[PDB]
Amino acid sequence: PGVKLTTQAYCKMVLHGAKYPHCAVNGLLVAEKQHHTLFVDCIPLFHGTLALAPMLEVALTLIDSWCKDHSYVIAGYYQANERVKDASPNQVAEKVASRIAEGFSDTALIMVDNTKFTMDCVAPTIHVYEHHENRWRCRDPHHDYCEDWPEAQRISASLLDSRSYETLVDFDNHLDDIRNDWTNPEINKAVLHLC
Amino acid sequence: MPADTNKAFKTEWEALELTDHQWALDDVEEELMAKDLHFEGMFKKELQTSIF
Amino acid sequence: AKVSELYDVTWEEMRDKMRKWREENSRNSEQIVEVGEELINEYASKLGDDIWIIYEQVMIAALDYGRDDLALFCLQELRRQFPGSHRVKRLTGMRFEAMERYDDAIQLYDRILQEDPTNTAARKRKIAIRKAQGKNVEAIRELNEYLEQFVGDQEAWHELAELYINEHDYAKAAFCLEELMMTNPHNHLYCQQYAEVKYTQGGLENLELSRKYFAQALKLNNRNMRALFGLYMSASHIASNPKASAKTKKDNMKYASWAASQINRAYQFAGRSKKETKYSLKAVEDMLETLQITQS
Amino acid sequence: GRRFKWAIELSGPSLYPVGYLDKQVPDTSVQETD
Repeated sequence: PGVKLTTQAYCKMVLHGAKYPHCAVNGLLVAEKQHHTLFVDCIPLFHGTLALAPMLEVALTLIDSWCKDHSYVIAGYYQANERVKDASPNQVAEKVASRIAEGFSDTALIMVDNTKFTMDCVAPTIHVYEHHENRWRCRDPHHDYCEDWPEAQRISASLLDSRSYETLVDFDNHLDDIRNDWTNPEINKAVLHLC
Repeated sequence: MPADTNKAFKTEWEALELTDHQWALDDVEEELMAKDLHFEGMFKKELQTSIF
Repeated sequence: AKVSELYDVTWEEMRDKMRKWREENSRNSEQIVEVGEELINEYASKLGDDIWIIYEQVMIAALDYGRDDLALFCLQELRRQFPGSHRVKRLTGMRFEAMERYDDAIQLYDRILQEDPTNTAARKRKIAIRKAQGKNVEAIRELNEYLEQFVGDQEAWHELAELYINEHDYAKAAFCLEELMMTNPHNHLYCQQYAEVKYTQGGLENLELSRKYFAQALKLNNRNMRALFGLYMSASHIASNPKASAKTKKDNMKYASWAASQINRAYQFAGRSKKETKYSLKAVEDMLETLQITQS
Repeated sequence: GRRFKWAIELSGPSLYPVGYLDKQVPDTSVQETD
């Protein structure tokens, strides 16, 4: 089963990682339920301590309420480590992956690397882990998960060059300040306009 | 200024034995029946500031 | 916006903003260095005492951001006036650690300890060197050693709690947060973190303890919605468990229903701000209705 | 329980801390009034 994702979600993930480069970041990809797995968009969950179930329950239940409003389904959950020389999945990541795999039959664990994380990204710089309820832990050697690569580079370079990524909002900022949303409307407008 | 460390140690040892325990947290019912209007309070005044 | 921002400011406001940033100890190295080097080339006249702290802050930010040239530029200026100063030695050791050859930084810290026996900063930096060099267990042991030798620093307690969070040790982090809350009882943030830590532990008695701790800090600030959400789910979980009494479960349902109404009012008062807030109000409304039906 | 659906369960696998104590040692009762 191939894994395909739109440039919008990848830009969201990279941008959320850029927002907090000193702490670990967390995100949740969303697909469409109706063999290849297509990802629609991602939402950033939390940042910082990143070892708490209480707020995770709130966030995941809110996302579930969201997915039953516009007829969506939670695809998978992605996590980046704090240390640069760290590319191994933590226990919380596997627990969340199993929790999402109970419902959906296709949950990929996305790992953002840190060693190949610069302004001029080469290309893939994503680790796709394929986890289950059993002891199956395999990561794909190298495949193509993005649709158009040169256009993706142009938009990513424009987004990272121009300092317009301070507006990205997380679920924690929603609790701290109700006013900011969490769908990132301006980011969607920019991804549509740049194309 | 611990002039006599041992004597101060003993004095604090007996002072900590004298003091009792009264959990001031056990009274949570006062907040139970109340009103929440201050969170409406600066929420009005938290709109007015934008993001730099 | 860069030229526009640089136009509608004065050096006084910029210095005051930098002082406020120092007070709030935020992580904005990009903006700190952006306003740091700008006032070093525009004014560069007076406020020596302030500009020394500014030099140290700017170099600290540059060590984080991308620029060792300005770091060394400020290092020479700091060394020019005070030839023997242990703070500059610590800063140089931190930059050396950032670059390469951690062992010479360790040797510099050892010499600093040899000169001044009471140097908490050097020991903390060594503890951080072994946090990232080796495993976190040895760093935990050394942090405990320094904390035992002092038992003075709250930052050490919070760092120990943070390091114990990654090891899934809520028993020791419980004591850490209890001690850190005892000194500061008016800070509801530590109470909220302690309530979350106790909730993650599990158990009906721990659930009740976390619920009461959530409700205590809920009246000190009276706005934090994380604590109110945690209290509502604690009440719901108490209701879920079969091991409960009738009247306790009853009052727990009242607590949850009251928190639900407070959520509804909080989200309805945000609906007049924008025009997209009605949809989020709807979303939380379906969430609360589903949870209410499931509880009832 | 299935009622809560999303419920993440977190488990936990020389006595240096002075405070964290292995033995609970309850049963303290002091009554001194002079």
